[PDB]
Amino acid sequence: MSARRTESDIQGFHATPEFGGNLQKVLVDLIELSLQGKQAHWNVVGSNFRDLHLQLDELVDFAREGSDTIAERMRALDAVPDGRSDTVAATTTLPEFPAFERSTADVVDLITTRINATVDTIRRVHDAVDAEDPSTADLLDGLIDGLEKQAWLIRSENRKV
Amino acid sequence: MSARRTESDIQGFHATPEFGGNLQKVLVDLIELSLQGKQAHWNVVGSNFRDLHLQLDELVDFAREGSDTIAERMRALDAVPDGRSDTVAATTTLPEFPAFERSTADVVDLITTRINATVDTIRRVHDAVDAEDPSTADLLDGLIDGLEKQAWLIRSENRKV
Amino acid sequence: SARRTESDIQGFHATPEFGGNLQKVLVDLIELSLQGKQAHWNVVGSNFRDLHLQLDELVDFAREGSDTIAERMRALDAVPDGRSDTVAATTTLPEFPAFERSTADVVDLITTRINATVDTIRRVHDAVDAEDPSTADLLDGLIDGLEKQAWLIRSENRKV
Amino acid sequence: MSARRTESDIQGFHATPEFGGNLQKVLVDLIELSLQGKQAHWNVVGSNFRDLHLQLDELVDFAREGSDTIAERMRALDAVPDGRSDTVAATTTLPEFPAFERSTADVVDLITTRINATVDTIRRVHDAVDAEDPSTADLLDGLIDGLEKQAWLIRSENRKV
Amino acid sequence: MSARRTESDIQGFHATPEFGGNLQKVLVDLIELSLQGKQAHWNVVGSNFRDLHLQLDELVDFAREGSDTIAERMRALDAVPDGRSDTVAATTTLPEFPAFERSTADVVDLITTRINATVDTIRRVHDAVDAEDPSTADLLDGLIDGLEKQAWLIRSENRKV
Amino acid sequence: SARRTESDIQGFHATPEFGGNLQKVLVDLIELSLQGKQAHWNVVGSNFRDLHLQLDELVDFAREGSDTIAERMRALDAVPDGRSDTVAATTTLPEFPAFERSTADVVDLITTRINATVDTIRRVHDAVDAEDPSTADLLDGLIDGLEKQAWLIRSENRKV
Amino acid sequence: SARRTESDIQGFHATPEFGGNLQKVLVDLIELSLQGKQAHWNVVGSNFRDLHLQLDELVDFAREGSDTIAERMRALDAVPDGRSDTVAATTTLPEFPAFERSTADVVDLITTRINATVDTIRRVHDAVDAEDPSTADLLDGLIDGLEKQAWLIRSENRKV
Amino acid sequence: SARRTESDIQGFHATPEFGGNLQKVLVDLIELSLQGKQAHWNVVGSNFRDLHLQLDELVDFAREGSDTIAERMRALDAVPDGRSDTVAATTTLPEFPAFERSTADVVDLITTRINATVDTIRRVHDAVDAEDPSTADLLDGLIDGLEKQAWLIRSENRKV
Amino acid sequence: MSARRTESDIQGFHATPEFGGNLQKVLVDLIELSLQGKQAHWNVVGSNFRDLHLQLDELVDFAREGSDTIAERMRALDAVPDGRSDTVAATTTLPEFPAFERSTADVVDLITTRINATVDTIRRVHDAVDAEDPSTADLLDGLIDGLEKQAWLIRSENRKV
Amino acid sequence: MSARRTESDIQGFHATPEFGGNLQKVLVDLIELSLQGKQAHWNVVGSNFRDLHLQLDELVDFAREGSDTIAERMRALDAVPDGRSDTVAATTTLPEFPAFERSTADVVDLITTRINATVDTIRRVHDAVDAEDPSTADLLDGLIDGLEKQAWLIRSENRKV
Amino acid sequence: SARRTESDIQGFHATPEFGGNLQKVLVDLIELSLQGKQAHWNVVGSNFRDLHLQLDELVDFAREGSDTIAERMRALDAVPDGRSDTVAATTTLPEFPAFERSTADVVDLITTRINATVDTIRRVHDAVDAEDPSTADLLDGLIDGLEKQAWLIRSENRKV
Amino acid sequence: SARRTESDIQGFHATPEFGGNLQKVLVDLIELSLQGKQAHWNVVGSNFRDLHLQLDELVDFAREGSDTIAERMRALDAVPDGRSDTVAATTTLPEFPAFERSTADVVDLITTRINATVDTIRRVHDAVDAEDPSTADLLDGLIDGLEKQAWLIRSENRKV
Ligand SMILES: [Cl-]
Ligand SMILES: [Cl-]
Ligand SMILES: [Cl-]
Ligand SMILES: [Cl-]
Ligand SMILES: [Fe+2]
Ligand SMILES: [Fe+2]
Ligand SMILES: [Fe+2]
Ligand SMILES: [Fe+2]
Ligand SMILES: [Fe+2]
Ligand SMILES: [Fe+2]
Ligand SMILES: [Fe+2]
Ligand SMILES: [Fe+2]
Ligand SMILES: [Fe+2]
Ligand SMILES: [Fe+2]
Ligand SMILES: [Fe+2]
Ligand SMILES: [Fe+2]
Ligand SMILES: [Mg+2]
Ligand SMILES: [Mg+2]
Ligand SMILES: [Mg+2]
Ligand SMILES: [Mg+2]
Ligand SMILES: [Mg+2]
Ligand SMILES: [Mg+2]
Ligand SMILES: [Mg+2]
Ligand SMILES: [Mg+2]
Ligand SMILES: [Mg+2]
Ligand SMILES: [Mg+2]
Ligand SMILES: [Mg+2]
Ligand SMILES: [Mg+2]
Repeated sequence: MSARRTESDIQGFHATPEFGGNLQKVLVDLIELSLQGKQAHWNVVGSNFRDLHLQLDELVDFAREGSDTIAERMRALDAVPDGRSDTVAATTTLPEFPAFERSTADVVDLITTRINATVDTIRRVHDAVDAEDPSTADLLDGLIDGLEKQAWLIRSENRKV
Repeated sequence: MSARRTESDIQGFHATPEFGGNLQKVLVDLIELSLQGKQAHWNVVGSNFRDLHLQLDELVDFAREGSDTIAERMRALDAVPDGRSDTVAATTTLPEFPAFERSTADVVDLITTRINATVDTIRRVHDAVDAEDPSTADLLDGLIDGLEKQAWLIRSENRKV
Repeated sequence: SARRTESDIQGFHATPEFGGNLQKVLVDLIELSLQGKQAHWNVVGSNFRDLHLQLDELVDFAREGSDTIAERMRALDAVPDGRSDTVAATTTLPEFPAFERSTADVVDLITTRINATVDTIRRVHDAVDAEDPSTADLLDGLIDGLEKQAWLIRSENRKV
Repeated sequence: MSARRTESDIQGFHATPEFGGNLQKVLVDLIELSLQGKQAHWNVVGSNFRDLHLQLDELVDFAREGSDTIAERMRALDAVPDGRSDTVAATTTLPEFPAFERSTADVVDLITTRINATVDTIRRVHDAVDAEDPSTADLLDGLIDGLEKQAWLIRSENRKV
Repeated sequence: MSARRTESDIQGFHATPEFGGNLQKVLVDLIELSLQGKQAHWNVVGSNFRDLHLQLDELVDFAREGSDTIAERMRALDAVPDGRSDTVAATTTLPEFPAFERSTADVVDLITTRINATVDTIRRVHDAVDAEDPSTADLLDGLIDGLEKQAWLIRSENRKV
Repeated sequence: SARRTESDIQGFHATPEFGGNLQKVLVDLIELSLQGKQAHWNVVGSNFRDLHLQLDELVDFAREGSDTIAERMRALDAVPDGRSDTVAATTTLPEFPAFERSTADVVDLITTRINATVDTIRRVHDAVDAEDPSTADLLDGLIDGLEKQAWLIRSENRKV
Repeated sequence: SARRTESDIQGFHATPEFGGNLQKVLVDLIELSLQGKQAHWNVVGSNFRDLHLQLDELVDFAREGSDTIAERMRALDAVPDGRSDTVAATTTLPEFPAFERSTADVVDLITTRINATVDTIRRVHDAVDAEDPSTADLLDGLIDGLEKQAWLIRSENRKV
Repeated sequence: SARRTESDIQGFHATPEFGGNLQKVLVDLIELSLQGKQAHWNVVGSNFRDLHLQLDELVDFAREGSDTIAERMRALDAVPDGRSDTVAATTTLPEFPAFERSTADVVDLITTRINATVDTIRRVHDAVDAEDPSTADLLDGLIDGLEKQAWLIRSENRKV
Repeated sequence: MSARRTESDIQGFHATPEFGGNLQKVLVDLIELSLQGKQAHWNVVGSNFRDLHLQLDELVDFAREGSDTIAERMRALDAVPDGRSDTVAATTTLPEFPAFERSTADVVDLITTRINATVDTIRRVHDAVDAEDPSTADLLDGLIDGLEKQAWLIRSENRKV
Repeated sequence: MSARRTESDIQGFHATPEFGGNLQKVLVDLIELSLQGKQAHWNVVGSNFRDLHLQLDELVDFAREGSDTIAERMRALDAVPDGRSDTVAATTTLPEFPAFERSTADVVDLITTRINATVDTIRRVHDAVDAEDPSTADLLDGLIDGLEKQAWLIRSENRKV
Repeated sequence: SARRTESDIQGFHATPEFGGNLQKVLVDLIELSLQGKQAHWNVVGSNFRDLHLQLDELVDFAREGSDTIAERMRALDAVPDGRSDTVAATTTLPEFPAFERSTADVVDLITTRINATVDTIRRVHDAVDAEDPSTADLLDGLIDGLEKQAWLIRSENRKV
Repeated sequence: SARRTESDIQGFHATPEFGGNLQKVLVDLIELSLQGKQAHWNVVGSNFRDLHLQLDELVDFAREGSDTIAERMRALDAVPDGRSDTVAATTTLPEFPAFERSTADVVDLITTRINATVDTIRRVHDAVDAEDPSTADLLDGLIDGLEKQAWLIRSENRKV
């Protein structure tokens, strides 16, 4: 049948190249945050090492799930993610993480900055993504929420009051 | 009480008949997708049968949770879902699923089309739902995301590259 | 060596009549599932929560049941039809009403529909048993499970 | 780096005092709903006591997770929650819950009203929150959905049909 | 079209008084077995105490699950179980368990005999139950299997070469 | 250097009076378990499901209770008797009636049964405490759990 | 037969004084929970994460505690009052400050407030024990749990 | 009063014919398990992973099956033989070939193996049922599970 | 309203030196028991090896949980535990566990005696502990119950008829 | 930059025929052990039946996990396992398990001897395997540890004083 | 007493060469993880789902591996570098292509890249072993795990 | 045909030198466990909670370690001694001090204790490896886990 469509080939929602590009921006920063998070996780030393060591893993977990979500959202919308090391290094907006052992206080500031850069990328892209596909913008909202929570849980260590 | 409201009867948000109708459209297609998913799950044969057999169940799981979510969202907003077989058959927009055993390749195309029809119903209704109640549109966004992911995981089997 | 010679050993195949009997069971289990969910959402009134929850348990059982029967058909070279049009046209269950319904009414309605489903299974049981006792064993589980659901639901309306 | 930002101090999104105030409104009503939920949970008596006793705990669970989510969302955005008893009592919009044992029927009406007041606070604040930060409005949508579901699961007990 | 039945009061399967009485016989022996299993579990002493102590609890779990199953099957089929202590003591076919402590060797023989007696009751009513209701006989088959396995696990302690 | 030089250090032995006191608790816990299941099966009427479920929770608690008490007796070298004949002959709980009973009747009956069981524990509490505080602590656990079950069950019939 | 005659056996009822004592414990446990959550969100500075997490554990315990006490009141026919107005007006705990607070300050503040809560429980303990040792046993668990939380929190600020 | 007065109540003993019938089932289940693992390791080609995984599920089912049958024999005082020499000498299943095999070949080979195993169970079913319905019920479970595995495996090669 | 106290430094319950010394006595015997339980667990041989091997690990788990509980209760009450090996060896009241392999029968008697001794220490300090702090005495009650149950589970292997 | 290799077909480690034959020897004894362990598990009777019955299943689980590990290691290294019944019977070094029921004491000695033989095969090929592939030898080390632990847990039943 | 005198006992320290060797292993494990995820998202064609899933399992293993090696470096006073620039500049793995790729191609590509990763581990193995066998034991686990992944992936493309 | 014809195949026996070497490892693992709990209870000051928690993880690892070593000794028919007197008399670990200790002091003390324990394992490693590689593999596991704990603990005091 009464209301049954009779088409044999019904196509899905396809992302525009601009939309694909916007998600690619989010993906590389998520991946760069994950790699920097692990680097910090390994090389942090000094007062309250353990809390930071542990919290940094939780951040990485969240960042990894985020990258997988974004990349697979691209696939669903017929876009093609690039999460390769050369691409991430050449295109990330995140300030470089320093080499060697870094103190807990330094790591807190460094990582907070890098989380904030990552969230800023999502925020800058948010409205263009929403205008085309609110469902994908809803995924961005989850990323913003979780990442900004991580920033709070990490930065609070250095707060002097 | 200081700031306490003094009303004994405070009423909740009620859905308009248009809104109720829009959710009913989503519900029957979700249910029809679930029934067609099981039909495909049982009758698929041929190369890569198992992967498809398994993925089709995952689709059904998602579609069933979606229908329950939508129907109960209607109840919360004082609307009345109808998920009975006669209603679903008479009102679904999904193209009919064929009888008998179907090859893996045929099932992939058939189900992808039917997922896409279901998502299209949600997409067509999305803006009217959002305008009245953003919370319900947020539920739709979850459905769009999950269903379009299922389409990608299923259709990729037939992609020639 | 007692090893067999054949390179192609075939499995048990069901008769058309056998397939037809399981199809009868299948459509009534599916119908019961859909009616179960309908009642689950639309029940209101005294002791709403208990019935709301129990009906979800009835649906779970019915859905497991339909999958089991349809896949039994597949194992025996029969082809199940669980599509909405077929279910609607061939189910023996009394139609479940639309709209909100009282707990008391939902109890009576659902009990009747569970019983109709059990009746289908019971009336194909012997013919199924005669051909394949292992399938009849599957039917026995459904009879037990559904009749238990009937008891758990109908007891709400029992007086003294 | 090639695209790497060179800033050492990148700041996060900060909530305006208006935004902070709006979340504080949601927080105190969530907390007051939790406290009233427990009061009802303990003191409800009469026909269908158990179902209500159990459902009221589920409501409290949801309300508690909601308050923690909102308060921590404030922290992330550099706002400062106040969930202390004096503040909650002096600023909640929820009508007072009565003392002593109350019948199941009375508790159903009382709690439904109080859930509805809580949701109304979220709904009244929703658009201002969305305009500043869609991610936080997405959190509100989850609260609206869950709370309105609780209202349906509780109020249906008293529905005469 | 429509194969739909038109009756509004379709009745369930009702057991005959004889059938009910046969399941009642099974029920009381299963309960008696549970009580005796617990008695032995507490009061066994001697070589290999722990194994028998533990195995006896597994017997009791099986027997308890069994009695609940049979009792509820009675209820489903409109029969009325009597599992009260006075009835169990007055009607069980199981020989009494002796008082005070018993050796491991004696407990093995005693409990094995009581399992045998319990299975014997189930086997005695099996054909009559099967004739009326194959589904209930199937439940009996499970009890027979499970109980005879317990008998083997317990009795094998005393079997020599 | 602080090590004791006995080879056979004996443990705490319960007196036979203590054993009999725990024996009183044990039979009433077992009787409650048996009556709880009878109610669980045979309850019918308004709010069946809630009572059906709550009665199983009570039985779970009472079954754990009787195991704890019997094993506490064994730990202190007393010997429990939880056999059917003994339970029926020595329990202080009023007999549970035969046949199906309404939810309202089952609420009143079971509450009385729980209260009789708690009373037995309260009656022996101080004599048990005087000999062995640790055992009285176990009794305190039972008192708390049983009285909670009494409250959760009786509330169905309370009118305000 | 040792079976009792009564059809209506009543349970233990608490005195008004007893109910009042548990109410005192209830409001301080609730206050501690709310203050615990406040501190949990608003703590900042050195070793933030450890205290953030520990304070959530303190809240969990306090919430379990309040539910346990309030439901104990219900079991014994007493009526709990856990509403925000009542809690604010009748709690003995020093007010917890608004706004962000250093880890060191939060440690001192929360320790003091845990101790005030333990003090309430300790000062009603004997009067509760004299009437109902099973309730006093519940109080013992709270004393142990909260005093353990006090140790785990305060140790952050301990010097040498 | 209804209590039996024997001290040595004997249980149900299986006849030696029954034992041998279950012995036939046992060796084919064990052979299937061994051949299932060989296929699991040595399968290669298009859709390797699915078959690799499904073959392990089949082996799981067959391993549980042989334990169930051997222990059922023991329960009825029969004595199982699942030793390698016995299995190889008395199994009715066609030998599995050596070396790596394509997924298509493995599908055909394993399906034939499953079908031969089910045939053994179907051959002895009625003689087993005549002596002990409960054991035949176990056979029904095996028939259902094995034929399902046959369907899940063979479907990879079906062309429509 | 206000019943609020106004002190900013409310002190916790401090144990007397005598009380601390009494819990220290319990602690060392619990640790000694754990060490001896492990020794027996490794070194027992003979009839019914496995049961005792397994039961001894359950004893050790209980004793370890016990020592941690007592030690931490000391800390909570401002006392300082000493669970170091030298102290445990120099101050435990438990008779030494013999070296090398011991028969199952001997291990049963040996360990039972050592549990009895451990419980005896707890019973000796019980009243003095109860007089100062009923809450700590309650923890002792749990140790008494648990340890005496272990004693029964172990010793019953050697009890005859 | 760049240390990247430029080959498009990089080969994996291939085992020599001798290496493959050595793992095949381990495989058949592990399978034979599993089959014999199950035989004993079913057919053991007498004092301490239950413990041995249970311990034998733990042996079988270990041996089964072992054979799968060795077989798959063969596959990874391009060798081809033969775990067929005829091959296992014709090539195993394990002495045959006797038929029918055996006493607990006999099963202990019999199974201990068969574990010893299985470990002996693994120890005989260990150095030759280590010389070619240390990673496979490491897998052998795990089998040696696990099997010799099982031997101790089983054999200790028969060890006296 | 056999107790040592020192108040400061130092742990095993790795040589610069040792640290360098583990760094080589680290960057290739990280590269493999990133390439694994790339393939996981971008694979299309026949048997997509199996490879999609297996590649996620390869990534899980590689990520556990890199964490293990980097933390082993930290334990031995070496300093890991897992940053994207360093990984890209110093990895020995052939570059994985951008864009969609067929299952067959992804199988070949990933197998080659797994093998390149295993080769790095194998070529530092002896030098690592000579200095610290416990670290070489960790390398053995990676060799086993990755070579198992290579088998599970490459078997899709194997003919006859 | 390949079957061995001995009836008493003996297993691998450890030499007494090997046994004593594992005995050295065992006492230091037990001492570490005991000292770990002392630190766990008595640590106070800045970052108490982290150290309190990490010290329990170390004890968990060391307790599992000593069980593994003692049971490995038993497997090879050696006989362990983990009694208090033996441990105190033969351990090589420096005595842990009495009384409360600051987190900083506890970090230094425990790290030294871990390092002394690892040193014992490293000292006996090659003699153990020469007789039985499988046991040396167990030692490798201990070395890895203990040194990781050393790194996770010491890092609290590291200044850069
Ligand atoms: Cl933590
Ligand atoms: Cl899969
Ligand atoms: Cl419920
Ligand atoms: Cl066991
Ligand atoms: Fe993924
Ligand atoms: Fe639902
Ligand atoms: Fe299925
Ligand atoms: Fe939180
Ligand atoms: Fe039940
Ligand atoms: Fe027990
Ligand atoms: Fe509660
Ligand atoms: Fe088994
Ligand atoms: Fe602890
Ligand atoms: Fe496998
Ligand atoms: Fe890590
Ligand atoms: Fe152990
Ligand atoms: Mg910390
Ligand atoms: Mg959302
Ligand atoms: Mg949104
Ligand atoms: Mg596949
Ligand atoms: Mg049957
Ligand atoms: Mg059956
Ligand atoms: Mg209810
Ligand atoms: Mg035993
Ligand atoms: Mg007490
Ligand atoms: Mg207590
Ligand atoms: Mg090694
Ligand atoms: Mg290793």
